Amino acid sequence: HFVRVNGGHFELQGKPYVITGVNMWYAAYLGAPNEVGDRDRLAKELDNLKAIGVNNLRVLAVSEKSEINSAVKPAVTNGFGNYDETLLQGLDYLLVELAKRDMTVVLYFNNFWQWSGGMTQYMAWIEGEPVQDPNVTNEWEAFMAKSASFYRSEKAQQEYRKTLEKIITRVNSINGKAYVDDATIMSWQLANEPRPGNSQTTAEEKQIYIDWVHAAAAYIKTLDAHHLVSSGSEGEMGSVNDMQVFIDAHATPDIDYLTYHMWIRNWSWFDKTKPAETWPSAWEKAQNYMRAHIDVAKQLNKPLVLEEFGLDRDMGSYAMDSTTEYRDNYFRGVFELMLASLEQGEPSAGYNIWAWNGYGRTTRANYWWQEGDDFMGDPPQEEQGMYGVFDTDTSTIAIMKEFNARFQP
Repeated sequence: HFVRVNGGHFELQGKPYVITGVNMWYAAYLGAPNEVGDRDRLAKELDNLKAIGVNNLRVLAVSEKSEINSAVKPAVTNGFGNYDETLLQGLDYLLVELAKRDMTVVLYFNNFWQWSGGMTQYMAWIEGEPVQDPNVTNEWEAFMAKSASFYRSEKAQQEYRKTLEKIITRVNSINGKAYVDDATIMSWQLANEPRPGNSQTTAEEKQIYIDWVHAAAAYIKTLDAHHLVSSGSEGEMGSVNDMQVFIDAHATPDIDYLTYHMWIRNWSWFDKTKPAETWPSAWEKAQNYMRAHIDVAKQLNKPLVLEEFGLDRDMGSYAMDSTTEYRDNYFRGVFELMLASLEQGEPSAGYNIWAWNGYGRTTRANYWWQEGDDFMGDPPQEEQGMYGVFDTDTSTIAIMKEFNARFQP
């Protein structure tokens, strides 16, 4: 019983399936059997998530070893081809745990950004030069150009396909299931937020990006003809603000469904220090972004998942006891509009909040993750508490539970 696509919606055993999800990048890490893992916590997190109506996690499948202090440590890939089999047993365990609970997972295999190593880490290994952490340089245009250089590197593509092959052809070491046979996996996903480059991307670079999405999705389908494939794109914003790049990249049959993300604070629509003043304008831009991507989903006749979206705590606090009124009202507005869209038969096929902190805790004064600290939905490139929902965020969890039930057929 795999998750399938039929037009603008997902089906499971021929019944509509709607994604009522969270991002939990570290869920497979939690499954590791060694000191990196926390299997007791993983079971408790999944129990709590299931109790609040979550059916789907979006999870990082692979990381690349990094020496920067904005990235997960340890890594799955300790230089090209040097995979940590003990950490892969954590993915095996996560898949067993999700199956017990009738939850699914979307697994992404790379990262535009630095927090799992990702595309810039590929390039650093190839060139024998260290990664420039954009949290240190504040040189984001240069970072995005460097990350997109990955698509043009034949060596990087060979290693990336090596990595896709290593996971897709895996046998679950616990239950013996081939990954290609495991219905717990909803989708393979090319990367987290792949973009074509920076704001100065050329027409040739846009075409390289489009061709990369097509060829990578085709390659996965050679290994696995039946799991869904998605890109992990943010949408228009992840397409150098060119909706035609989004359309062209995702028009291939091998992309089964569409993704979009929304980052109203990172995109400068919302100012976390002036929330009352900036929310009205930010909400106008968000509702327009949602309609623009629902309209593209109708044109391509594919489901659309808002698989990553979040908002700061009130006044940008990282503290657990800070209020989340702006986040909660944003989530309400998104869920109201998306539920209306689903009622009207449009390809709105659900969501994954960014992100789930659950029982994870920091005791770092500066909220900055260090190796050995609890993993949170906020990865190591962001303060622990920036975007994640803690178990104690009662107001937010009530909204999630309410709408998770309303979105279920």
